[PDB]
Amino acid sequence: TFKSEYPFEKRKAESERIADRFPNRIPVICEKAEKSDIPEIDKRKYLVPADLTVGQFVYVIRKRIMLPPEKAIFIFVNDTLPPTAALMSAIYQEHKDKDGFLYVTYSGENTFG
Amino acid sequence: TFKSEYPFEKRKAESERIADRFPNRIPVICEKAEKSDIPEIDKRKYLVPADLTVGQFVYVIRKRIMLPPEKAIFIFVNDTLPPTAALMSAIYQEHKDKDGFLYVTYSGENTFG
Amino acid sequence: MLKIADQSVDLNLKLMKWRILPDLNLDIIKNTKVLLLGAGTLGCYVSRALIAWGVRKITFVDNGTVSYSNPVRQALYNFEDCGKPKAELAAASLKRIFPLMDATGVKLSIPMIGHKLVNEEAQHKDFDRLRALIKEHDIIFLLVDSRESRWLPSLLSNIENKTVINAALGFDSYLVMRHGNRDEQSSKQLGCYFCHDVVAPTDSLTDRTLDQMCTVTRPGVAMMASSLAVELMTSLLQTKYSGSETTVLGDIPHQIRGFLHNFSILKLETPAYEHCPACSPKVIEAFTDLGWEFVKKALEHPLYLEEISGLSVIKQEVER
Amino acid sequence: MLKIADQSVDLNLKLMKWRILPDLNLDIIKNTKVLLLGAGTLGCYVSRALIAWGVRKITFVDNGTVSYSNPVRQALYNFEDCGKPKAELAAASLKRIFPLMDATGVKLSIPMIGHKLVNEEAQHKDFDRLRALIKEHDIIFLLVDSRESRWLPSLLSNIENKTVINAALGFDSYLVMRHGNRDEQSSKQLGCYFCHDVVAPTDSLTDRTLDQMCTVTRPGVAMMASSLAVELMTSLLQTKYSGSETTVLGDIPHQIRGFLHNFSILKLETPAYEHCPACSPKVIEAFTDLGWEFVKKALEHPLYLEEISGLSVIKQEVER
Ligand SMILES: [Zn+2]
Ligand SMILES: [Zn+2]
Repeated sequence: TFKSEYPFEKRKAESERIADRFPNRIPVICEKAEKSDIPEIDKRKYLVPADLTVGQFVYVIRKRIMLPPEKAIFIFVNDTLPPTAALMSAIYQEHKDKDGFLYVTYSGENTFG
Repeated sequence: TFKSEYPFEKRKAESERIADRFPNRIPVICEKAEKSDIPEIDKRKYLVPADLTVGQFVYVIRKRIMLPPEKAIFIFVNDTLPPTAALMSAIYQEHKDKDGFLYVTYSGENTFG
Repeated sequence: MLKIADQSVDLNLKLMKWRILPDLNLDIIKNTKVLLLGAGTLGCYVSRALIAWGVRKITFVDNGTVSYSNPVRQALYNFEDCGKPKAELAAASLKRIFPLMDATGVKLSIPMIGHKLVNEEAQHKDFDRLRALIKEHDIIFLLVDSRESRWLPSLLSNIENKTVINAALGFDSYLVMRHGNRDEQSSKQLGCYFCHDVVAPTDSLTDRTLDQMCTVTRPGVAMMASSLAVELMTSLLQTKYSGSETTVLGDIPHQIRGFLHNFSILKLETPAYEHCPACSPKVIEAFTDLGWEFVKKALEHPLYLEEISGLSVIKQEVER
Repeated sequence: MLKIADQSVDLNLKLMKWRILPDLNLDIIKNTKVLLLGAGTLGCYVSRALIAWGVRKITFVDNGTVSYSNPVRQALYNFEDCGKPKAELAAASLKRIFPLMDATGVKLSIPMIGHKLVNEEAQHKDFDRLRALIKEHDIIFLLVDSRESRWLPSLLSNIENKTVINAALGFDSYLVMRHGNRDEQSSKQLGCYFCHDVVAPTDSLTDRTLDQMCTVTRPGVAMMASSLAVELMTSLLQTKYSGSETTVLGDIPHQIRGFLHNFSILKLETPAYEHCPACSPKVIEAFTDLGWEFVKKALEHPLYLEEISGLSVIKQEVER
């Protein structure tokens, strides 16, 4: 995990160094759920634009991660499913970690019956 | 509920007025769980001695509340079941509310199969 | 003996109202006509929880047959049942449990979006058949086993203004949620199963291989999702209290997601997403205007659905 | 067809190991001999979750008969079964599901503490009968329906060093917990069902009236408690990881308490209480020395048990 390899100081730093530099981007750390059964890539750090919606951010995730369109996913932000039509800026203001980053988790959606 | 009829100031006050007066007692507020199916009495306020164990405190509850010995109960302290052999003082130090009082809840134990 | 049996079951139910929750409405539950889309592991456990709650009318919809590995996981079938049609066998099994049950089984195939239509008329009849079943029942439980299979039922239920309880299983987790329904007086609609991603459901089975994904699950998820789905329904059927989202039976969460590895359960809520390939107003308008003529196009061309819902508009937007 | 059926079920299990959790030990689960004390609502759902997990040897212990209201809530019985002995009927029902099951039913009465002994020798035979069954099995599920009925089984299981999974239901809640077992090398023992209060179990049935308490419950609690009890067992049977209280299947909570009104689940833990009327070392020592001669006295005189465990010492202490 990102936090599992970086202390609060070093993490709270890059956050500010990212805000001071790109006051239009959002420091997001997106990684797959622990017990989820879907693809993932080393890219966990993302600097998305505030006006971009959760849905739009989801597209990047599945694209960048090379996930097929036949399989769906859902994302968690502090054990909560954010509205798909919400602005990443709005989400960042309500769930940002004290370290400056917005931690997001994604997992495959349930489909069996 | 006790909190539902008294603000933090008035509650944080009697707590200190109780500590300054009886530094040997423990301000405990014991009331029955919301959806539990067992007896209860208007006496929700208790000032038990620190050396008294959870078990001993439980005896008072069921006695004072007039509960029959054939039925068992369990108590919650911050959604946790405290050790029966623990000192009320030890429990008060780990779960006391910022208002000075140790809030306890009791309910009938489950027995059906 | 049927009479005495009926009284004994009825008394068990009456006692929870008479001595535990006097405000409990047992009648509304008893008279609820339930449509179960899927007679697999979830369908079997849900139906059992439902009869225990006093529900008398349950209709199973499944076109499969009892497989050899089914019995140990699907609680209404026995080894001797292998090879026989599930839907009817399921209805028959409920009556063996409680003979007064009005249980029916319909071997119907739910047209799947993303799959090539093989027999236009035959699948047009399936569509109308499905819509009619949905229309005659009160609560629709969506207990199918693919993402695609949940699309058509979701749309039709929304169209027919029926409450839908959707349950889905993962290997170690599960989801239980009630789809929102559109209301003119309120500008607050709850999301549906499709409001959480940005891709139109499509064929996820035909191309599937063990490499794509295995379908096995820990036995416990089915029992948990099923019991919670039914408890959600019984509570939701109760009159909620004036200033809260609670009833005599407790909360009425929009969505519930549980996990076995850490024995946890999360209560969540999400609003209806305007670009949802299932509940978007644009998709509803398309159906209201063209009916089957529109559906047939979405079924064979999922990408078309994205054009209609607006999912293409937001992707193209980010595309630039 | 039995062979192909066996292979199909086995493959379903093998796939969760081969493609999802390679470290999963299916064999330990398969070879676990399970003793189910109680063939009521919990006994029926637990057994179903167990067979789905591959368990082959399950023994039901119940002395009752199928009642008219039982079928809708106890998932192994049908209307036609009414009046017949439960234990044997339950074993027969499991075999109807999966014929290779080594399912047995024993119509045994568990001597209850606080109740007058009616036939010394007859109940001495019951005691030895119970201890023997406990001794031959690996996991004991305590699924009885009274506080008293859980006492003797708890003591004997501790004595025979067997893992016990205790499940109990309330109208809107449930408890699932694994009793601690005594270990010489470790001075850390988990509590048991009796470690949470300070009164010796006693007769709670004979004097009971509707006024005392109704026994009806929301259908959902039984399915949830049962699935969680089995999932706890399968995880607990796995080798835990070096520096944690986790296995390949996840956590191994000591105690789990769930509630339907707010769809919540709490994971809790408690240490063995020295004055416990069930697991107190003094009670264990009494049994080790006098065996049945001691038990017979506790059974008719619960207050004596309190004298032995030390519950009187702490009450008398506060009494002054
Ligand atoms: Zn939607
Ligand atoms: Zn104990």
